[PDB]
Amino acid sequence: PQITLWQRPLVTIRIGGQLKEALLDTGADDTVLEEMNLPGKWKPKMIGGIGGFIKVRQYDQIPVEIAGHKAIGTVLVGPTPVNIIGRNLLTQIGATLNF
Amino acid sequence: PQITLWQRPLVTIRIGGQLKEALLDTGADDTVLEEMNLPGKWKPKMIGGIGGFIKVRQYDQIPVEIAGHKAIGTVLVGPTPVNIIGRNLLTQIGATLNF
Amino acid sequence: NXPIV
Repeated sequence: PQITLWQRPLVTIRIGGQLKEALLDTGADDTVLEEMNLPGKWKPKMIGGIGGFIKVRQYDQIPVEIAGHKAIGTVLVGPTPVNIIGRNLLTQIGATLNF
Repeated sequence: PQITLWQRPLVTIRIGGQLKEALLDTGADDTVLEEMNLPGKWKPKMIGGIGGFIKVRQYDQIPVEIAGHKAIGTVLVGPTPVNIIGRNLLTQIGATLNF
Repeated sequence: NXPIV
């Protein structure tokens, strides 16, 4: 699909058997989701945003379905204003910016 | 052009006569540039994201050229680690997300 | 990682 940017590029994703809304974020290196329980062991990590650094839980090799497209990678869980799908997963589904 | 996401989507922009490298960000509502003394009236504003909020100065109707594509709009200037071109300017250059 | 709200 082709997505215009008049509205936030929010799409439905499936993760851990649950449905969630996430922003397709080209300005994010990583994928960060709001606090939720995910199967598997997690490692403490710190990432930076516009307002500073936050502590997150790092989950590896997690399958995520983005608008029907499959991806399996690192997912971070922590205090974020919105769920974001970063470049680590966007590259897996072949997402590109065009103009 | 078509931009892949293997690396951060950084491109050259021109604002206030200066050439800069900025991140094309679909996850940014606004365009935020690192500290620079632009002439003109501005209004104080607060924007947030991961880590919290930061204070920025809002400048309106500023001409910005993104990869040869002209645009004009609101630009925020504050203590940001990177220059970010948000949706307010991306829509003007007909930028879309494709996968 | 820049949302910007």
